Amino acid sequence: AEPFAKLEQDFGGSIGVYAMDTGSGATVSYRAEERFPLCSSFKGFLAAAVLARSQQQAGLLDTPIRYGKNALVPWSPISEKYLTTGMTVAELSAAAVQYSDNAAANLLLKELGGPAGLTAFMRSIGDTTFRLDRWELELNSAIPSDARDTSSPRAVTESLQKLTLGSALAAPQRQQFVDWLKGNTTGNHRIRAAVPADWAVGDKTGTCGVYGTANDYAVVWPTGRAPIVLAVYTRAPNKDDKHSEAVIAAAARLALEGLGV
Amino acid sequence: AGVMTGAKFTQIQFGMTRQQVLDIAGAENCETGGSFGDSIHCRGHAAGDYYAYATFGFTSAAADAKVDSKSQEKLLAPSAPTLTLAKFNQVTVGMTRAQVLATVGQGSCTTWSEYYPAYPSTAGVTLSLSCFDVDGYSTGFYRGSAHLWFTDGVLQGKRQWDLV
Repeated sequence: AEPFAKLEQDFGGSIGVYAMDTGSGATVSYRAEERFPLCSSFKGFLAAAVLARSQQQAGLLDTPIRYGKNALVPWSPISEKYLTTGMTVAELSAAAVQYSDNAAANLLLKELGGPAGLTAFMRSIGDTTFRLDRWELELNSAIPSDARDTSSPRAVTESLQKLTLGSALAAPQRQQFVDWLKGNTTGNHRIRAAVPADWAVGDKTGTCGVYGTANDYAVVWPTGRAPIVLAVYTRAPNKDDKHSEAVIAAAARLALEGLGV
Repeated sequence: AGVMTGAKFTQIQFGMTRQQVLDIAGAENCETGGSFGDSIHCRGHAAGDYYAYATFGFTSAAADAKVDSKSQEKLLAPSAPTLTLAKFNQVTVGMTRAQVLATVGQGSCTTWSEYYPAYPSTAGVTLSLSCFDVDGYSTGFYRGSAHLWFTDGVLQGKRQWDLV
């Protein structure tokens, strides 16, 4: 607790942490009930919602999606390149999770009935906190005290555990979600920076770009132990406060230390 | 030799081979296969929720294939960003590249993507410009930008974010 307060003071903002050891049931909690902007971290849950829907819509993942240049938004590395041929729902999902591809995430939101559709899926797994209200890129505004496009560190972690380790997805879909998170490319300086190199990690990052607001959540499999699931979110009071990946990694170290890992 | 850079992006030319691209970008910065298929994707430093990057497309999967497509975000800075919501609104479908540049500002834009589907022929060339207002290019988090896209040098459409 005292360490978290010191870290967030140095940062110049607020840090939100929740971590659970799925073996012992132990937890670590700091501002775990407070709302933080989701930023691009919503994209992991979006992929999970797509997976769940495939359980009731045969052939969904294989469905080719065509789009033109009007569908492009900044930060769309994969979707920009496949413009001329389109991409499948699966390829869009991989891009959104592993490269934080913006246009891909919007295309998938459209498949699921928009931000409200994603929110309704999260309510269906028992998450009463999560809300997505807007699309990329507008959802990144991160205005202090604005509840739009936010969740809490505990709600993120609880939902992540249900989807990756629990029964919220059928087995094949659940493994696919884990595989996507394990292949994320954007998280090397966050939770992954806090753990020994031999521990497997799947994660999804978010970065709003204003108000010191960024985050990461992850399932971590320490050598010889049950998985740990955790979320680390930050925010700050000034629009021009910059986020800090090092602060996210530091809070992650405190969390794991707190579970005795 | 460090990460991918705008200088390296500019050094790479349409027509180069896979090996020439890797030799310039630095192979440790690049990936192929997977989400990228037979294109080569090269990373710079962290920005947005990802990285400044380049992507190079090739005429085929063949080893002797040639670069027919160059894309980047956050590798190249606009020389003099002066785009405004008002200038954006004056851009019209059917304009030439020259007409667009005069309207949004001669130094407002960088090339987001440039593709030659008939390479080496320039017939059917498609181009996306990323254009910025005075403080629009930053961190990768833009304070007002636009996407202007062309086919055969003629504006096909436009979109903006946060312009004023």
